Amino acid sequence: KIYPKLHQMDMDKVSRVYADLRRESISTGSFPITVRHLESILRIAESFAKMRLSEFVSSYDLDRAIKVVVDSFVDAQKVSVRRQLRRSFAIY
Amino acid sequence: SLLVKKYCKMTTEEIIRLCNDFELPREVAYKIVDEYNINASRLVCPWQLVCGLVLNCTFIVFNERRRKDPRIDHFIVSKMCSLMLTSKVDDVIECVKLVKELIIGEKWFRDLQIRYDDFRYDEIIFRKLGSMLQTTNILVTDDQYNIWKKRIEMDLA
Amino acid sequence: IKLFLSTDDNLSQTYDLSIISKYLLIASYICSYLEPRYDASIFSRKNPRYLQPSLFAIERLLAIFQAIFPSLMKANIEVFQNLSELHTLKLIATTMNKNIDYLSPKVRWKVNVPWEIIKEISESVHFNISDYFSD
Amino acid sequence: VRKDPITKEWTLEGGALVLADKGVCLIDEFDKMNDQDRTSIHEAMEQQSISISKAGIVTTLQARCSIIAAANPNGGRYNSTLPLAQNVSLTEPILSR
Repeated sequence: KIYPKLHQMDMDKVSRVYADLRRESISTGSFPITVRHLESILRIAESFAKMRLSEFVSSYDLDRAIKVVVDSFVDAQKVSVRRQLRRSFAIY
Repeated sequence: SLLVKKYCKMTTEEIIRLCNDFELPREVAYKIVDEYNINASRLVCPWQLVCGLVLNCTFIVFNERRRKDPRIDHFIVSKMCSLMLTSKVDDVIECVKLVKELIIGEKWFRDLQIRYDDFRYDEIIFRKLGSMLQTTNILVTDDQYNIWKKRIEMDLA
Repeated sequence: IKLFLSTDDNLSQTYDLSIISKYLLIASYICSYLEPRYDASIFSRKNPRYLQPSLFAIERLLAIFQAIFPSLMKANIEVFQNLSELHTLKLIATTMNKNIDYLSPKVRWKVNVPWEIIKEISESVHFNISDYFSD
Repeated sequence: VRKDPITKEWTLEGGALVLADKGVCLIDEFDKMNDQDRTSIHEAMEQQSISISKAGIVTTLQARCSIIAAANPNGGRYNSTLPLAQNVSLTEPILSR
């Protein structure tokens, strides 16, 4: 039944957070941070909305999505991970 | 309020608009462009650093009138308080003070100070060499304090 | 009984040394297994646990230090201060003589602390070390 | 798509990705499969479908279905904090997929 959507409000601020990730990743050297890595965020937030049955994304759900994606990325990386725990921490 | 509306790009065209409405000359305009290029890689919140650096450059590119006429000092913060759509003066003075501290040691600032010959060497020879008779920046320098005093006085009286 | 079962012939210390000293020591321990072949890999900006430690060289210690110090610090007066403190405590002694070490001639430095005090210093400083050793 | 030997008739048979459409395809032991499977799956993931233009047939099956994958790092476990890519024999394209 549910097919949630989004509002304009945070999508450019989450693109802002995406650019911040891009700077934390260029500080990491090589990295696969592409359009896929961003689109994943909303693709997860909409699932979270379905969980909540909202038909439109919510704040806390989008924060959950960004947390999951960013730390799933964090795990993939090298020793920098500890530095990364602070480096890309600006989100949390 | 535009200042509180962070997380916005000020591209080459946008930043050159932000520095052309106030008509800044060639060297300072291109340095604004390049320093926003740099500051994009190292921003935390864009609008604050942007307004701080532009106001701190404008306040010395035209000292031959600011020091000469205290009213244009209020005029600039009034025309950008409205251009940035700010709340009051307090936030803009926070901006200017802090950012000016954050740009007081950058080589571009020394170059802007030395190049135009308007008015630094006396401070570098007492900070690097380390005299006990340099100013500790807990006060405000008599020149900027003269600016503030005179401007707030002619605006009040 | 409470005595018959222990020698008690001893008359892991929380060493007085400080944070910068803790990190100095914990980094100077990193090439008791990590030859300079790998450090620039596992530490870049982008078992010999048993055997006697190999020899460091200065400015490698400073390298790994500046790496794993939690751009934050570049001053090096307290750093070398505590380095000399260490060398007076004979925790990182020099294979070479006792007087010319403080020049930069051929001179090697090596840790003289066993691994348990290393565990202690790591846990107390909350930095983890099990990573950099991999086999 | 094949020809059946007994009846000499062209058929085309839905694959796991096809048999799972509008659902979840669950695969495991990736690093324990041939690279050609890897290539075909990479193709399928990118187009989320399976086109086909083969001997006597032409169409485009749709394979929206998600993929869950249980892997196993090369050799044994996680070596160290070493990068995930180096830690697995899977290609960067399929990793980004």
